[PDB]
Amino acid sequence: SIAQARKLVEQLKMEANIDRIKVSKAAADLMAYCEAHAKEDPLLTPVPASENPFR
Amino acid sequence: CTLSAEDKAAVERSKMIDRNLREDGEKAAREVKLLLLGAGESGKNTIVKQMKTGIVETHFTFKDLHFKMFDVGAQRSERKKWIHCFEGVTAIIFCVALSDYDLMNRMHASMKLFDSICNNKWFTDTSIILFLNKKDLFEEKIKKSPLTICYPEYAGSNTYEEAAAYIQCQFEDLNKRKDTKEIYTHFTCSTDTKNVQFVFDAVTDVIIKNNLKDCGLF
Amino acid sequence: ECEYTDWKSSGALIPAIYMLVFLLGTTGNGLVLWTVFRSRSADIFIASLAVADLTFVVTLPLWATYTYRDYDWPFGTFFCKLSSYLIFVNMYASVFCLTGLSFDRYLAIVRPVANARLRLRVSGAVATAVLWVLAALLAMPVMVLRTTGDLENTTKVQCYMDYSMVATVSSEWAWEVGLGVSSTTVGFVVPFTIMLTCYFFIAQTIAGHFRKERIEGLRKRRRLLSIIVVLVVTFALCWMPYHLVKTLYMLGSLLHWPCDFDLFLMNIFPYCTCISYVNSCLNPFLYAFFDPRFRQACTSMLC
Amino acid sequence: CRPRLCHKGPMPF
Amino acid sequence: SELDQLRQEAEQLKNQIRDARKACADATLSQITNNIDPVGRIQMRTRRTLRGHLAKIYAMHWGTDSRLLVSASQDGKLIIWDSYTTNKVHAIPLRSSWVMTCAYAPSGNYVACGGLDNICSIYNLKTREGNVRVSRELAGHTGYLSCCRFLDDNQIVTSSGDTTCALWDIETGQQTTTFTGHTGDVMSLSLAPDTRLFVSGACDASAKLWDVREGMCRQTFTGHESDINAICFFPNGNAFATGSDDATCRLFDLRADQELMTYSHDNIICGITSVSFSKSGRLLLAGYDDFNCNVWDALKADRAGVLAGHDNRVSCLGVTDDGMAVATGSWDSFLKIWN
Amino acid sequence: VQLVESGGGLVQPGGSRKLSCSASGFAFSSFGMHWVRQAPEKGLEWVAYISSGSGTIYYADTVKGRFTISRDDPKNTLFLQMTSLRSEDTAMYYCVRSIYYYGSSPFDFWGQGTTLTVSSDIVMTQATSSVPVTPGESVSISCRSSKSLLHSNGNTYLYWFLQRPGQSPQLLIYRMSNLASGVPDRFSGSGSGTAFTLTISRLEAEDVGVYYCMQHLEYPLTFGAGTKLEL
Repeated sequence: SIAQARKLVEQLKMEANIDRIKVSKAAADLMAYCEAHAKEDPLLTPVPASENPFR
Repeated sequence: CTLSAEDKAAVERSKMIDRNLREDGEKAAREVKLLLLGAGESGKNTIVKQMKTGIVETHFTFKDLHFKMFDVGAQRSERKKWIHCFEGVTAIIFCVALSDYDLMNRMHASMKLFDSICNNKWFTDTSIILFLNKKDLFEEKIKKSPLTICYPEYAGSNTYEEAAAYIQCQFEDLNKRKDTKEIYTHFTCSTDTKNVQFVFDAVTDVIIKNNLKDCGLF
Repeated sequence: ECEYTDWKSSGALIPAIYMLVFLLGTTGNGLVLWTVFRSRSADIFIASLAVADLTFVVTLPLWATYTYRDYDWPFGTFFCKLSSYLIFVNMYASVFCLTGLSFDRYLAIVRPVANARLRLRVSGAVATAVLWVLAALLAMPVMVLRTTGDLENTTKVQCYMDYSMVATVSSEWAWEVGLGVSSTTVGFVVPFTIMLTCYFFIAQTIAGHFRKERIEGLRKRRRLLSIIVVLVVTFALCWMPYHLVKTLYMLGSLLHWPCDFDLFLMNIFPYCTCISYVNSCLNPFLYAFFDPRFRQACTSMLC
Repeated sequence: CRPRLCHKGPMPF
Repeated sequence: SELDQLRQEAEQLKNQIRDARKACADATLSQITNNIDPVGRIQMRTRRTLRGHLAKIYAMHWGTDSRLLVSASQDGKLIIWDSYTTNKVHAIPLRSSWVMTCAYAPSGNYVACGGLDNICSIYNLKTREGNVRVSRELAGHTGYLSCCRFLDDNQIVTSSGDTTCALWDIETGQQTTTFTGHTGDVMSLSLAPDTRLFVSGACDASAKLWDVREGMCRQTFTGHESDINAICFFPNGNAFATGSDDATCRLFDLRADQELMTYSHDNIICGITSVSFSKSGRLLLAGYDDFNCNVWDALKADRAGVLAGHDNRVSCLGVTDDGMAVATGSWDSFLKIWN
Repeated sequence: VQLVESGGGLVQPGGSRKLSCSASGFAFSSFGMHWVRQAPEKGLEWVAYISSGSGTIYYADTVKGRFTISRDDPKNTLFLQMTSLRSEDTAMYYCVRSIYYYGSSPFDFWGQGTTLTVSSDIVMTQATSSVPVTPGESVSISCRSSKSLLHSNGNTYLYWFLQRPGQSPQLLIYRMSNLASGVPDRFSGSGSGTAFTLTISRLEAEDVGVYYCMQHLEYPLTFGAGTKLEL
């Protein structure tokens, strides 16, 4: 009991001391990554039949 | 036509693989698959001995029919996560110890596992072969202990026949699909060499009835 | 001798019954096909049987018109040959698919472990290919002999088997009776015997394995034995009048019926044929929609 | 025709 | 005695982690991406149907060439397919037939599979004898294998119904690291694109981020109401998506340590079996128990499209590494390639 | 992996002979098998092919109707039954195993050989026959094809083999650019579709032999005349 409970509190002390950025910055990064790669995405931008191996 | 030489050879290899896959499928479809379930300390091992660390498979042949039996005890994981793997076994063999009525009570826990398995969504059309084990010990203890220790609403003769028939009825009552799956019940001992015959007869019945359905005869 | 006349009401009833069985057969077996193809074993036998019965009845308006015009066929020789060929091919294929169901059910039900290999080798698509080629061959005499002609005693065109393609006038009766008796044997006596045998053994098994003590087994017992009897009785009732009247009438050319019997046979024959067309209207409900799963498929799709 | 029922119906024999 | 302050400290620590997380939620993702633009309608065709399995397909994995894929079925077969031609390259008979997962090695030389036998078997695809053979049998899990992924030719990570994950040395057959901390069965793993992290989703409605070299659990993500069946990293490795029995997909950020989006619809009630992202991360694909795969706008939480065409449960998904195609494997025993 | 040929020897013209190839150390029934022959001072000539599973058989035009290739899979044995033997059948006969699937390496193991002494084809041109070399230096061997070996599927079906003075041929490169398993990185292949090059980076003493280009686009398989490297 003591072992598992101390194991929990120490894992929480390690999980609580991390650097967190705001959701707006993370959302902006996901938005920027999806914009930088939109043209290389063939399920988003269906390619011509000439460039499609699954004709 | 428009393939290269190596392309045609690859197509030929693929079609030989297809042949082998069809032959193995035809060989697998002629086999009987049994899921073997049971409670804690119920007589599964003796049943396995008669029939003969994840899943344990047992193979045996009896009267021109091939059997595969899967003991899934020791699989200490949430059943709801893998129990759908066995949707399609021919039948479920459920072992119960008859001496457990006077030892939650082992009999009530066995009834709850049986009720959980029988009415599971993955086993709506799956017949059950219920093996009532340790009937010797049951007839010894039933003379020294009434069945009321686990069925207080029971009233009847403290003889082996009466109490065992009552308990078989108590188990068959837990089936809530009585017009979809059957329950086959056999009382066994550690010495009964007719258990594989009972399994074979029940499985022949299951096959005949699956084929009645699948021939449209329903 | 005696005069051979039609009951007046026949030229008015027979076209009505032909168009009626055309409607019922076409809609029933079109529903069956729309379900099978636009959604288990027997599905290949049900599909073949539905195609056979639908094409059996689908060309009947031409013979309804041929009858309502007092046997004057305004459709050419090609359509005598084609209609008559399809009506005969699909007679055979109906009966052969029913026998195939009986046999596949025998192999699946009676001793299922022992006849598994055999059910693979000789049932499924093998049986359907064989019955379709055998039905297509056995019905060629009508593709080669059925012609339009005009008995100038009428000024009317009528499909008829001439037999002077193959025989002299003094040997035409041998051809008529040989082809008739061959058709009767191959089309009724052998397939009926097989269906009867297979269903006897399936019925022994069903009566032995569904114990009448538990009530659900009792219900299924009655339900399965009932339908088995009804399948057999329907085949006999629908197909035996036609074959028996045909046989008696042709045997009356070798014998001498009192010609009252002959007029009765000659006149009751169209209705025996119209009865045989009712099997093609009843088969969807005896075979395909007897299965509640298939019914609910069809209805949930419709509804 | 030889039979009377060769015509009069779809079934030739 | 000390147990009391121990639970006090755990409870205050959970409160404090939540307070830190609330501090960072300054604007929801739905507000930032509201004016970016819609993906319109995503419409995909079946290009290939892969036929040959005879039971429920449980798992599938693309090779890194984006042409070969390995499929695991409970007929006791692994089939390696050439997806361009539909040819079968290899059919591999499994010693145990209750396979639940399969993996293609990134070099193409190896394949792994496991399941109810509690073993991860490694299969050498490029022998001098011309046949596929077992090269290892990684034993040591005490529950079923639910997922496995190669890091190298010699390393692999496995998740198990015994609530653990493990790193293996394939050559010596030993567990190099064990990853304990989940309290339910672990159902799924996703490796980071740099493979220095991985994320697991257990039958405790939580997901965890693990350090592969250190063996410690860095972050715990909650929010699902039911068992997490599937998990997938976002293409850049700073986020990942989960799929649960509660009929929901959720997007989690690593550096904000929060849930950023929920993907749900009132007319979707069934659980999710698999998830994966398109090459840019714009689309999230999800397989369902209702036989469909829905396509989500990952930035706006819209249903952008459906992939319909399976007759049983869609059990497994995969987008190629070049993003050209999606494969769907199903309980109806077919694989389909979409585009 | 081992392939042992037997059944050779001195024969009279018009007679018959059966060559046998005993396989051991590999899944014999998964591989298609070839017979290739080499006349006393000439290059490699393809003779016959039997498929894995015996469903496909090809013969060269010069042996068709006289030679019959056959396979015994339970016994791991390949046969070549030759009839109406002519003096132009004097060759050492090789047994070559060959497996075909996506990414496979066909023509990768050759047997030791058996000697038989009798008392619209694609032309592969290796314009050079002989090349003088010094170890540690680079060298390029060229081959050109009568017809383009690039297929619409994107593969260029050109193979490079090396035959050291006393041994059976060895596969170096398959499909024009892929290095065979066990071959050092000093070997590279490149080419166009009708013109091809095998480049050796730094020669070593074990790199002296005859190099043959083979096309695998259409049957009958045709070889180059071979380029010989002299140190």
